Amino acid sequence: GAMGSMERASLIQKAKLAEQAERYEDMAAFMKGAVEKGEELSNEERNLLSVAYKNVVGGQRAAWRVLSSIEQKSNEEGSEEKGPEVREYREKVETELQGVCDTVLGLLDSHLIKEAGDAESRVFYLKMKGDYYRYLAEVATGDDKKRIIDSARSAYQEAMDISKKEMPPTHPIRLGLALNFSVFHYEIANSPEEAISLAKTTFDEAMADLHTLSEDSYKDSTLIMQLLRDNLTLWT
Amino acid sequence: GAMGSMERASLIQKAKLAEQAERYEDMAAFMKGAVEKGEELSNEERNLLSVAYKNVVGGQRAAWRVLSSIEQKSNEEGSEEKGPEVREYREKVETELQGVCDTVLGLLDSHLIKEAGDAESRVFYLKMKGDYYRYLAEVATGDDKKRIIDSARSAYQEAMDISKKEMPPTHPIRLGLALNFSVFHYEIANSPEEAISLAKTTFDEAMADLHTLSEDSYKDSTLIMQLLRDNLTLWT
Amino acid sequence: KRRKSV
Amino acid sequence: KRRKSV
Ligand SMILES: COC[C@H]1CC[C@@H]2/C1=C\[C@]1(C)C(=C(C(C)C)C[C@@H]1O)[C@@H](O)[C@H](O)[C@@H]2C
Ligand SMILES: COC[C@H]1CC[C@@H]2/C1=C\[C@]1(C)C(=C(C(C)C)C[C@@H]1O)[C@@H](O)[C@H](O)[C@@H]2C
Ligand SMILES: [Mg+2]
Ligand SMILES: [Mg+2]
Ligand SMILES: [Mg+2]
Ligand SMILES: [Mg+2]
Ligand SMILES: [Mg+2]
Ligand SMILES: [Mg+2]
Repeated sequence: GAMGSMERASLIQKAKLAEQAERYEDMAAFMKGAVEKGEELSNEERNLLSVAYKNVVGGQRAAWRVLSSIEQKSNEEGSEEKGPEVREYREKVETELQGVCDTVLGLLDSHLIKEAGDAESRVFYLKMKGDYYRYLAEVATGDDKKRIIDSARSAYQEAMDISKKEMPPTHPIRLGLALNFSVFHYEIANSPEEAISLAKTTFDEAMADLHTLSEDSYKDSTLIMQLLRDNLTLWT
Repeated sequence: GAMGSMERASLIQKAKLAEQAERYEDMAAFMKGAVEKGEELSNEERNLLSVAYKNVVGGQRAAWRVLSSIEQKSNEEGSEEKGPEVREYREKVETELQGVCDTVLGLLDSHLIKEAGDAESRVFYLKMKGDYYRYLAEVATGDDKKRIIDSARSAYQEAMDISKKEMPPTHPIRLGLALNFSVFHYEIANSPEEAISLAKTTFDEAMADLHTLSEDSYKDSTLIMQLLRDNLTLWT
Repeated sequence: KRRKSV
Repeated sequence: KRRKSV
């Protein structure tokens, strides 16, 4: 609504400025306004959208984890009762986090996914849909936790299936999707074996395709492959 | 208004949590709610108030400087006209920054300053009043710029005069006030000589009083004295 | 220290 | 690089 009176190109130009200023909340609002213009996003605009919310939500997740750890320590045997403040403030941060995830999932469903027919757009948006359901799952504790997890799984799975059919094993989006789906396996779905196998198979298949790349594509793919390697090193 | 229904102690407890979570906007709102309770602040609560707004406004200032630099480069001979977006977005950031400064100056005037009778509270609040008028001055360009600067100067000057009469030369608040008043001289009032003399005299007078301190007070004072030294090194 | 995502 | 304030 709020960015309704600004030109699409102006909102894009301003998202890039807000990125430069590390003003990620602003960046995210500008890109939400740009999506709400109703036109499809270019590659670079998809990247701006994803970086804006990634940073916003990444700050909320880190805060929620600081607060969750405090809360847990207060619930330990021998801890002094300090009343409801930690739980209230964790719940506040948690609610704001869920609101951001719902807003991104809303933009995806209305109407980015349905108009995305190329592999690179459609896999990109489905990966984001898996990511934001995953951030939901990180804080979920009630009746819907299983459905949240399975919505993350299903979105990552359809992205995987398209990426396997339509993209080279070294494509950065294919590689980043597999990195995140492997994290989902490891710490959300309690399947560390699947997490490891996925990261390993993904890394190995990318290695064998490096030879097809220019030096700049090489750089782009190996950057992500290292994050796969970092996880395998941590997990094994 | 917004924190009106929360207990003072709860708002304090939550400001400390938000600090831990690096959620400085939240921290600042909680401490604003605590001040609005109408009771005087303790030493530790004054520190929470000042750290919250310092961080909030420090993020806005850094963003404004990134945007101001871009704006200036766009106004250079041979630059391509990219329309009004940079100036609009700088103005947005600038307006939000001015709103934060006005909110802090409002809390000081209503009614922290007038009830602060001890040196340590009154110098602390007057220093903050000089700081927030100084942040105002950093972005001021119109009819009131001279009055803004002089309001910063006057607040720092009354803090200096009280601190000189009532506090030891090594007191951290006396030292931090002098550091900031010397920065004001250097980059706001265009008086680099006064800036240097103030930082030098302040450092030297603190050195000669170190001998009166415990090891923990020594640590506290020398920490600030190093920031005075860093500025003298940069400026000379 | 913390696993990577992107 | 940048002058200090506190
Ligand atoms: C939807 O998930 C997007 C996520 C999948 C992998 C990666 C993503 C995001 C951003 C935009 C990029 C990188 C780096 C690897 C540079 C981190 C950035 O956040 C792009 O440059 C990559 O080409 C690629 C699209
Ligand atoms: C109103 O201006 C407050 C500013 C003046 C000097 C310093 C200030 C802030 C904070 C709260 C402190 C430090 C450090 C030096 C640790 C940085 C923190 O921002 C306190 O520990 C110091 O005792 C002292 C009050
Ligand atoms: Mg238009
Ligand atoms: Mg006890
Ligand atoms: Mg289409
Ligand atoms: Mg009460
Ligand atoms: Mg030209
Ligand atoms: Mg009093």
